[PDB]
Amino acid sequence: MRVVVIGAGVIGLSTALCIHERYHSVLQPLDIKVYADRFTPLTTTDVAAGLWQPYLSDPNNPQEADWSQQTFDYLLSHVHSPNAENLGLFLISGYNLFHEAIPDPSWKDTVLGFRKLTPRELDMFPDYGYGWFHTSLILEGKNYLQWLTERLTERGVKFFQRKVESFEEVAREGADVIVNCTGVWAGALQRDPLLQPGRGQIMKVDAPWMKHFILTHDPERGIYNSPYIIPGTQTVTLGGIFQLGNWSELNNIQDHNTIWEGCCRLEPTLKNARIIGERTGFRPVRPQIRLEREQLRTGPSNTEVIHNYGHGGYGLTIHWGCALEAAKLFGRILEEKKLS
Amino acid sequence: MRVVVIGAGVIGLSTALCIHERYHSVLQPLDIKVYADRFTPLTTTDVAAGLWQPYLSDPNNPQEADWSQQTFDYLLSHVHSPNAENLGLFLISGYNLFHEAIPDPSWKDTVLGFRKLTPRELDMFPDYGYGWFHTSLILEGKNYLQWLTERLTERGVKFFQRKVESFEEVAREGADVIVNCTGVWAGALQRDPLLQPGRGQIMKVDAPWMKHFILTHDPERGIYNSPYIIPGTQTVTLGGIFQLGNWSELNNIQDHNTIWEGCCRLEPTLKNARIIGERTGFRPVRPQIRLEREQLRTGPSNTEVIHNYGHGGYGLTIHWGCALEAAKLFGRILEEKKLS
Ligand SMILES: Cc1cc2nc3c(=O)[nH]c(=O)nc-3n(C[C@H](O)[C@H](O)[C@H](O)COP(=O)(O)OP(=O)(O)OC[C@H]3O[C@@H](n4cnc5c(N)ncnc54)[C@H](O)[C@@H]3O)c2cc1C
Ligand SMILES: Cc1cc2nc3c(=O)[nH]c(=O)nc-3n(C[C@H](O)[C@H](O)[C@H](O)COP(=O)(O)OP(=O)(O)OC[C@H]3O[C@@H](n4cnc5c(N)ncnc54)[C@H](O)[C@@H]3O)c2cc1C
Repeated sequence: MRVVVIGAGVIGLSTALCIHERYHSVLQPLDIKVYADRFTPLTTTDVAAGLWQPYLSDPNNPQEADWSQQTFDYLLSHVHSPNAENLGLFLISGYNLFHEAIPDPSWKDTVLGFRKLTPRELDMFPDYGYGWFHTSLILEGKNYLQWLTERLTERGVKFFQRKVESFEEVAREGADVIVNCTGVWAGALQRDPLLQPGRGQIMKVDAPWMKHFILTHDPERGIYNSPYIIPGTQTVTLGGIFQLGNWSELNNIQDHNTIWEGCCRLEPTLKNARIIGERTGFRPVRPQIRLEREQLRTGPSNTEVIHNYGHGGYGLTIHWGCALEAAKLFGRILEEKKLS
Repeated sequence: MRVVVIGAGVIGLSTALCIHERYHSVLQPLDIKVYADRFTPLTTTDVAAGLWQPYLSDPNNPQEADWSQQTFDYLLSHVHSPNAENLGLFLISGYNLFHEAIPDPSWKDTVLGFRKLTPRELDMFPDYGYGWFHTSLILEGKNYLQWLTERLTERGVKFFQRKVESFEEVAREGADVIVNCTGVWAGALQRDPLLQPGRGQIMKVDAPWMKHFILTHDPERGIYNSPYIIPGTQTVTLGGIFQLGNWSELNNIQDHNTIWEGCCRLEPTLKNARIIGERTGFRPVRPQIRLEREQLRTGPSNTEVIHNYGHGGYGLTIHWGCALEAAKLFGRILEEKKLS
């Protein structure tokens, strides 16, 4: 069975690894290749801080809540492992701040120690009257892509740098199954008017006294259009930009100033922090993830496709449950191939 | 009024600064000098990680609970200030772990967000069945001594390196008031059989993914004779040694191995952490702090003394309330000097 995974961000690499681990067998070996136009450190996944946190609103597809919890439980089970440093995986606590009262999120029982903030805690944040505290996990995107890449490479998965122009192009080279993990660019291989870029910009700063994340919200202005601060292993991410429809892969000074001034109002100690770097990326925004099989006609043959794209601002948070779901769909293909 | 403060750890410098700020006036200037045998980075204060946390047991003198709370409230009021980075001051959350249930500490309402740990949190710690989570503050000892030293120096307080052999020696040089802030060595200037060294040893390690403190307890073996892990700004402190009566200022390999093996059992990710440094210091253990006035006969004159020593494993935690108390005692001296 020749499988091609298109895409080498967290979704494509985790899906490739899950297909291999579940379905590369002694009596049915797979040949798996990854085709991608960009690899680490140059994907969207590489821009993400990697905090596990779904959106505040309930997902349109309720299975996505399961996939996020599966990812959390999976990662939590390994956070105290000696492997965790190579994954970029660690525990972190922090604040979610609101102007006024809001209902609890659906994921409040997935994270550890979820509670409302107390009055004395809220006194630390002059602009916010309500919020949460909990403990979650960070899975840093660059690190984890590097780790996934090493695991794939040691299992014989080969990687090729190319921009694919069509599913037919890949089918003509002999793929029996294509897994489409192309993030925000999926529309170029098959039009999808529900998929749009949600452009974000972040700054990385040296602020090693910051031991908590701090996410603020202004839901009417949209998720992530409010300051956020997320300590990583080496540096702290500052952000708070979400611009639907904007395809400019270029840091801009207006968004720089929005991020800096908003995060320094939130946390005045950041005025002393050295700015290390700045990045832009495109969240693959869709009303729900597209995670589903399709049969495509590709010249003289049909080809099986699994789509796995549209993970918005939560691709690291949900990737493992999606990758397991994609591998289940792959097993349905194999079961049907026996019954030819 | 000529004042000599003996001692340049956190107690002596904070007391000197509080006396200056409260009682150096236009119509009554003070001349304040600090005499010390060791200055930063070579004091006990420099060895301390600086987590605000009193002992678990209630203090013999209940005023000490007030002094600790005053210190916490003072520091918390400045933690989001642009001055905080120069003090070495930041917020941190973390765990206190026990084998079995224990009553809540008296300071549970001083810290932020105090709660019992949940079952799923306790599942992360195989050896512990009970514990707490809260948010506290770190005030790093070296940094804060440097900061106190700059504040004193800009106010004209002069520092002299010397070992003082007696209070009479200092009185003969013309001191009207001596403030005795000599930590564990106070017994050399006036015998105090209740004051003893509580020797500790720590290791500093590069583990920047550690965002929480983790303190374990085995109360029958004594406070701090159980593993602890405390992230600082740059490095993580590992410890867990408290040896009453031991005056050896020398890191030893047996205590090294106790610390390392106990902290790596607590947190297996530390097995990958690079060891940076190792230090020994002496906690000034006393059944209560000695914070009180004495009149001493010093040859032809009497001299006023304020004692401020005996702060055990909590000198950073309590220092500001003690320093304010010492300055109140200093004001009683001035009031009596008017009534000569
Ligand atoms: C500023 C920002 C912060 C974020 N923070 C977080 C966070 O803290 N937590 C969280 O859960 N998520 C976060 N996210 C979201 C997360 O980054 C995305 O959901 C996730 O990276 C999407 O992964 P992906 O693999 O689908 O896409 P990508 O990482 O973009 O990978 C897509 C791959 O497809 C390839 N490709 C596309 N089209 C073609 C083609 N035609 N031919 C060949 N290759 C092709 C690309 O080259 C690339 O290899 C953040 C995103 C942004 C922008
Ligand atoms: C391993 C360890 C970890 C700790 N962690 C923490 C923590 O996280 N939080 C917390 O609250 N506390 C902590 N502590 C406790 C804290 O370090 C002490 O309580 C505090 O430093 C005592 O301060 P001090 O100024 O009295 O003593 P010191 O810092 O020892 O200063 C005493 C001064 O007196 C001088 N001196 C003494 N005798 C003479 C003399 N005859 N002539 C001249 N000078 C003299 C010395 O040279 C020195 O300048 C820790 C202590 C240890 C050992």
